[PDB]
Amino acid sequence: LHKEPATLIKAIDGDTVKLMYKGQPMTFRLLLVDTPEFNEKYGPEASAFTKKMVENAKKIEVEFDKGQRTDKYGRGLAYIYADGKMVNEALVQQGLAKVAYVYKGNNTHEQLLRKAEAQAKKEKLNIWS
Ligand SMILES: Cc1cn([C@H]2C[C@H](OP(=O)(O)O)[C@@H](COP(=O)(O)O)O2)c(=O)[nH]c1=O
Ligand SMILES: [Ca+2]
Repeated sequence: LHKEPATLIKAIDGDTVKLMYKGQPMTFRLLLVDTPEFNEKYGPEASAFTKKMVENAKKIEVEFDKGQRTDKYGRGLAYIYADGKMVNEALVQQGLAKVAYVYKGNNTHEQLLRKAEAQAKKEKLNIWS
C-alpha cells in the first residue's frame, strides 16, 4: 500500500471527511472502523476528534487498500493520515470508534486496528466505559 496526497475540504463526522484527491472533491469513509452518528452517544466527541486531527494537520494523505476504492454511495474508502498518523487507528485507540466493516480484500490494517481496540477496551475508554 502507498500514501497519496490530498487536502482537507471539510470535516464531516467521526468517520467521513471531504477531501480533494487528484484535484476532485470526494467524500471519504474511513476503512475498518465505525464511529457513532453525531446524534448518538460519543458521536459529538468522535466528530470533534476527527475534525481537530484533520484541521490541524499540515499534511493529509490517502491510502487505498487492495479492493474497492469507492463504496456504493460514491464515498472513497481509504486509510487517512494526518501528519503521518492514521486517523482510523487514532480513533480506535481513543475508544471513539470500533473495528467494523471488515470486508475481504480491503482489510490490510485489520490486525493493527484490533490491537488498538484491545488496548482501548482494557483502558475502558469512551465507548468501552
Ligand atoms: C466502511 C464501509 C462501509 N460501507 C457501507 C456498508 C454500509 O451499508 P448500509 O448503509 O447499507 O448500512 C454503510 C455503513 O457506512 P456508515 O457507517 O457511514 O453508515 O456503508 C461499505 O460498503 N464499505 C466499507 O468499507
Ligand atoms: Ca458511522
